[PDB]
Amino acid sequence: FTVAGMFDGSLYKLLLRMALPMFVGMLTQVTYAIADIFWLSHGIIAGVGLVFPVGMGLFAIANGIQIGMGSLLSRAIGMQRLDRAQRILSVGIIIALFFAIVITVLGYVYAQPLLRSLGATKSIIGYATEFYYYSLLTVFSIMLIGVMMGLFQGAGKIMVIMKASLLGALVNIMLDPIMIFVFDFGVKGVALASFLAQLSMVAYFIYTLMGSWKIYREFLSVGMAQMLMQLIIAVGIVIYNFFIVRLDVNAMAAFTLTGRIDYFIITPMLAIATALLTVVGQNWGHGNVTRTLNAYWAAVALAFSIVLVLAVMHIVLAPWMYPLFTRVVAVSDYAVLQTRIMALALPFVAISLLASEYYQAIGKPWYSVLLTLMRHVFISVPVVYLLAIVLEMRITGVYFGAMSGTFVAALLAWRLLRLSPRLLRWNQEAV
Ligand SMILES: C[As](C)(=O)[O-]
Ligand SMILES: [Rb+]
Repeated sequence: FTVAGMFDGSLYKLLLRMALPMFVGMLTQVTYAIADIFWLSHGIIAGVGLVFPVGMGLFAIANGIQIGMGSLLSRAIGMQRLDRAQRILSVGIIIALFFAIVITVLGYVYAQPLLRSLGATKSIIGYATEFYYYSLLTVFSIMLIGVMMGLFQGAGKIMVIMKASLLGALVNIMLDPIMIFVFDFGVKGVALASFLAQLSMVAYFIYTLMGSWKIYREFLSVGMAQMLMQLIIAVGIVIYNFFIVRLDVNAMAAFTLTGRIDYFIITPMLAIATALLTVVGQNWGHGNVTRTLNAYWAAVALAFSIVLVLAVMHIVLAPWMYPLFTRVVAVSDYAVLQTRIMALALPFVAISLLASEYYQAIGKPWYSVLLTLMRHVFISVPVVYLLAIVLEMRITGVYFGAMSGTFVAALLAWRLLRLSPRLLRWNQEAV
């Protein structure tokens, strides 16, 4: 429960000490893909790909249940009531349950239309509906992982999260071959290997673990808000792609290359965000607002610094790096122009994003959603359209327009995160 350093400590040591394990954890996630495509090396069952979005749906939902958990529990632990804490574990678990059920039943009955609105059947569909159904079979397990994630994240115990990450990655590494060789299962077998690995995680979490519509409303609101933020971001990508492709198909190919790196650069900011959730939650609940504001700014310091270094390397790397990924030159050239133009807006994502965490931690999710909309919708769209169609810049206007929003939400976060009567009264009301 304790997490030494939380209340009286240095915030930099505290933030990093929680943020590194979580980052090792996020690193293990990759080995799934790597080991998988490694053993899949030993166009019919390729329709596994067609169902890959539904997984990304589920994880997001799972993520909601995590933050809702993490946010609530960490404040209850800060108020030293492990009373609301156990209550919270029970409610969160029940939410996880109802989500699992409504999702699997609705998913089942609407199966065929959903599957239609994804990929075409001229070859692959039976495969598609088969794997769709397996995907459905993983759902309560995923929700459970979420629950646990936010459980240990809430109480600040992140070594448990990392250690479970490692155990999972290992298990998958080992079972992949056994499934393909001992059991002759194939692609199906690498999926199953991956799922058993996740269940190994849930196992480890539970074993470790051994040793009132107001609260439903609170948990629901934070969780749903989290989900709605995921959904907003998804939309942001969608709009962007729309503009890019309708202008230049190469620009699309370019983005298709840069994306995995652009995300990777972000991820350390993500782990910082996860640590900041716990810290702000637990100090908030302890009634010290001044430290929560400091925690936010300490985080923005770390996150900005790191992401900035990485974006700069991405810039210096890109002209040499991208020409090796494709033989179409305006595709690699687009990729390079994109990176040159947009890369430095990246550290500035920390200001807005991290602020969306603060408001989640203190259970005021409206301003989280607001900041996300600021970043991805309200400014970018009219400005992109102004630069890229109206003024006659084309892909370049998209590059600039898109990042304008990032800066505006950065400014809004700067103005919001500070001692105010409203914030201080929020915390009184809370405690
Ligand atoms: C009315 As209020 C919760 O913004 O102080
Ligand atoms: Rb972006």
